[PDB]
Amino acid sequence: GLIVDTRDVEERVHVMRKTKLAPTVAHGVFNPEFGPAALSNKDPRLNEGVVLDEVIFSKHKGDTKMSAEDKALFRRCAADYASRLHSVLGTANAPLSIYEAIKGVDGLDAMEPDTAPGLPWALQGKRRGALIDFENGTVGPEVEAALKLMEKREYKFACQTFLKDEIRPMEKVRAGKTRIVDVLPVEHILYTRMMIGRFCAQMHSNNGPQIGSAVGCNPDVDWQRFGTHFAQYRNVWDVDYSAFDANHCSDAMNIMFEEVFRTEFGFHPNAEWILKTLVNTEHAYENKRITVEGGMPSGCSATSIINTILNNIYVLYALRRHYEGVELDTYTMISYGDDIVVASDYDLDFEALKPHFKSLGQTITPADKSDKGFVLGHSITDVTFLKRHFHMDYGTGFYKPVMASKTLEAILSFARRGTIQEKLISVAGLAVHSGPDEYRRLFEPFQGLFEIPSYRSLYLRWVNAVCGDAAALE
RNA sequence: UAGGGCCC
RNA sequence: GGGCCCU
Ligand SMILES: [Mg+2]
Ligand SMILES: [Mg+2]
Repeated sequence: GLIVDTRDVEERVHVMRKTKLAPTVAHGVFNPEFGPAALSNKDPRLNEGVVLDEVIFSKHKGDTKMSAEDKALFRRCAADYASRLHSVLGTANAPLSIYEAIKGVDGLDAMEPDTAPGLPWALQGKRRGALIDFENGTVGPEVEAALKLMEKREYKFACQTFLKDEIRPMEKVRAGKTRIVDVLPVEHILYTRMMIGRFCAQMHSNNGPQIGSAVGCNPDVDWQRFGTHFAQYRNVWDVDYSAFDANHCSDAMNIMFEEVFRTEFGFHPNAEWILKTLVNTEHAYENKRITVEGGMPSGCSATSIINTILNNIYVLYALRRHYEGVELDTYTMISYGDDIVVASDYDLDFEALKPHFKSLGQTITPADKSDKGFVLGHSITDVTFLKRHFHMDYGTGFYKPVMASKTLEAILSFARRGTIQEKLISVAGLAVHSGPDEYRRLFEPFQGLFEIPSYRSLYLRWVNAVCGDAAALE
């Protein structure tokens, strides 16, 4: 986005800590080019002359403005995709009750009872459950009143900046490229869910290339679906954006919201409005108050869905900006926020597309930094999506989500106190797909100290999940 | 942490 | 209710 204002007000928003990630036994063994992100402005691992408070915000390099001509075309693209999207999902997009928004519905998990409540509740030591009853699905009086200012379109808010405590490439750690989470007030999340949760539920249940969205998918079983679909195209592209979330422009965002969440689609008129409040935002970080224009806040409700929608619209726009007679079926794609696979039988030229994406403030590069620029003839077994490759299972014939061994090693090398056992079992479900030897190796440093699920048991679990029938009558 | 999915 | 992984 564009930082239009940075100012000091006395009331310190308290965030920075030490990391909670301690190394495991495997760190000594794997020695990964990874480590926890810097959370302190004087972290010794930081390069000489780096300011964390700086780099943290260096993603806001502006809010690209679009011409009337470009705006109109983007609007047609957003209108065209909305049209495909709602034809598939239906138009059952009515608001959710307070209850529904809280407890979830068929396809949408419950709100999280004990995560960050946002501002100003954080500055009063109140916790989310002080404000909302998650057993019963009702709101306390401080939220009810806020709702009321939202039904009235007068509600105002600030985003709370948290540093993300997570593992990173060493290069990026040493650079101060710690990511930030933009925590919104829990009433804003609740109301957005009231406004677009039913839609979101429908998105999750219909995930797939037809709607170009993978939000709600489960890689273990969905890899077979996705694999077979993309297998049948002459060309497949793995496309990388740079700072996708932050570089959404005001115009793109506003127009998308106007085209996709129309009342004629069954949405409450305040769906558009609640969404639009994400365009111009105040961010609280320590003593600082950063006024930003443009960008998606990470960690507002529906953040991944909105990103997925924009991602679909950008591909359509970029191609139409270049070629003629380009329709929704000239290509196919699936997206999860910024992450995307695109495919087409047409010999599209993504190299030529750079400047068209550029018009929305977006910079596309090919996933393989290698040999410079987009090429033709790649297949699905060449690309990555959600940090997984599409490999063929030797024994069922189905595609399986395979994570790179360095990634797995990085992941196994660190954990939070008292969680190794749990984490091990989880990551095991991730590792099974790498095959029995590689599974044995990754887990070797844990032999004797923790319980390691057998390869066989996790393989059999996976088979039953991906096709109950190939368990049964094999 | 918005969320998705999984593990217990 | 706790945890993990991905976006
Ligand atoms: Mg990168
Ligand atoms: Mg990718």
